[PDB]
Amino acid sequence: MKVRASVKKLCRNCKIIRRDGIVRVICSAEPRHKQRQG
Amino acid sequence: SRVAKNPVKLPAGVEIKLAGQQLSIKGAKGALELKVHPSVEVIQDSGELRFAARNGDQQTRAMAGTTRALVNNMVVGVSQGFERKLQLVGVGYKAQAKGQVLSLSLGFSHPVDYELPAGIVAETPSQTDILIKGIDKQLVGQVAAEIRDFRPPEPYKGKGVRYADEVVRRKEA
Amino acid sequence: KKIQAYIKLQVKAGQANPSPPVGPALGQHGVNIMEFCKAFNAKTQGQEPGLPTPVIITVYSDRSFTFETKSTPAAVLLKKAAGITSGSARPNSQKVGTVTRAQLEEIAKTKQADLTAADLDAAVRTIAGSARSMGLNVEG
Amino acid sequence: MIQTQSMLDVADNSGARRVMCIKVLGGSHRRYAGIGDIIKVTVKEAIPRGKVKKGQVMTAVVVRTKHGVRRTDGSIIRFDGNAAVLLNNKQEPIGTRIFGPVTRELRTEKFMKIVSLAPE
RNA sequence: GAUGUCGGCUCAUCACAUCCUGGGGCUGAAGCCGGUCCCAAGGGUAUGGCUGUUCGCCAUUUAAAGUGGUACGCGAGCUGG
RNA sequence: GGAGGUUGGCUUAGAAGCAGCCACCCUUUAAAGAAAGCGUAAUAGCUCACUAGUCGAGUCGGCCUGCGCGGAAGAUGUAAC
Ligand SMILES: [Mg+2]
Ligand SMILES: [Mg+2]
Ligand SMILES: [Mg+2]
Ligand SMILES: [Mg+2]
Ligand SMILES: [Mg+2]
Ligand SMILES: [Mg+2]
Ligand SMILES: [Mg+2]
Repeated sequence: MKVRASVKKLCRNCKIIRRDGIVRVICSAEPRHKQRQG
Repeated sequence: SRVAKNPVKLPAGVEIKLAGQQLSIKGAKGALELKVHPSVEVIQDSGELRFAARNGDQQTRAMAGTTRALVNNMVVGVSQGFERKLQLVGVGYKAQAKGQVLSLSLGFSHPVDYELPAGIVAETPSQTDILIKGIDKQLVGQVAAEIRDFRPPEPYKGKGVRYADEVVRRKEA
Repeated sequence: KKIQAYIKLQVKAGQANPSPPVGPALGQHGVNIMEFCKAFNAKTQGQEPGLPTPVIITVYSDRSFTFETKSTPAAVLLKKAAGITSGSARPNSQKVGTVTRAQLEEIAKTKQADLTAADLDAAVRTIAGSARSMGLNVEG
Repeated sequence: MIQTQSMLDVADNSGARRVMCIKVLGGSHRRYAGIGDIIKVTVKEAIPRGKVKKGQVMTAVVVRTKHGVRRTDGSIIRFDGNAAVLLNNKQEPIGTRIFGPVTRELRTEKFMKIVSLAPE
């Protein structure tokens, strides 16, 4: 994870999910795009 | 389009013990599957099946789509054998199934002796393969995940249990 | 299996064995360099031998590797068109004396104008699109 | 010896004559050190020529004390005088000949050297 | 028409923005080590030399020698440098 | 299928569509950017740009606007209805 206040996409593969009330970012290409809170 | 409009078209030997609230599919190759539907649904009876909500909310619009894929998975399970192909990668690794016991060699100090639940019966054609047969997706997928989480894979060697998704992480310096 | 064109391979025409023009370039492709020499022997004497020859290869797995019949190469013989060997340090803006259309005649005589073009004039227009490569414009 | 700033002599030939405890090694604050424990000494009074200079931080093991060593019985051996044996950076001794008796309670795997070199 | 001011001793209690131990994500993480960030306050959290000192600088340890609030805790409890 | 030249250049096994500065034109073709892009940073691959089938009703984005959601950690006890 990477706790922020402004999550956003980085590549073409990132989809922004709102899982259990928190705006997550999961990336299926690189693990270094995983962002937690924002 | 929406999956809630496409019908089911069940094959030959299928019983529907529908009490309105609680459906029940019986067939060959295993039987006794049943689900309790959330109440805001219309379920017709024919050679096929069609599902319909009543209150046009943001929820029953999603309830009728979820219950269509759940009924469809009960049809295939009494028609087709569910399976999960898990392979073993690494030296000194093996899997030795003894009936209802799946005992493994993972380079630990004590050997794990994983016990299977009722229903699912697993078989090993090799020392580095697992075949997990069952009747429902959620129960087969749950047992296949808990075997995997003993020794998850590695980006440096791959030395760990892995199923057939060949999109495994790799890095090497 | 390995199905996409623009597979880069520049070894000698008639001799696949000199590697450091590309080095280990077709290991992950599947088929090693030393077996392609029977295919480079099938197309010699016109594809600029001696120098290593680039060719669009179609990788199969049944001991057959066809090369597209481009008689005269337009990747290396258009270094010869301006009159140099080593190209400029940046293409089409850095110059050593650019090539014109009057010196694009000797290469364009043997284009095999159906097997890489439609007519012969568009094969002259192929090297009008192939001399824009190496520090050289196509001006006139 | 058994406390910081405890004057005690050495039982060794190449060493000094007297040393002094400055730190009891082991745990968080070990207040005391019995027979068979590692302490850290400063050299307080050397022989006019041995090997060890005066005023040098060394490391020693404790081999004799007036408080005694107690066994799994009501039977204790109790000397009169405190005594240490210097060590190197690794736990082998410096000297050659050990003076006076030792006890057999000390002998472990790393201390099979000095038990063999002493007249008990 | 009086609320006794700094450091030490004794005895403490809460906070978490965690020093140690517990659970994890990413790494320019081979292994041993680490770096960084989320979760966690249950129990722990050094003896000395020099100075009125807190602070500091040293010597030697240790799993670790945490940061703050409580009249910069505490003189109808002590000392008085 | 995913381009015809083609390793597009000095460069570097590799700089080629994926060192650096850059070329970005022209064409076999129903189709193709000498390339978006990870892939062995790099050679593949697989995509993207593209076109054929397959599928048979909606889909995609931006603007204004009502109420909400993260950003949001402290010391005796819930303790800013
Ligand atoms: Mg949860
Ligand atoms: Mg008064
Ligand atoms: Mg916390
Ligand atoms: Mg005070
Ligand atoms: Mg008094
Ligand atoms: Mg008072
Ligand atoms: Mg918090």
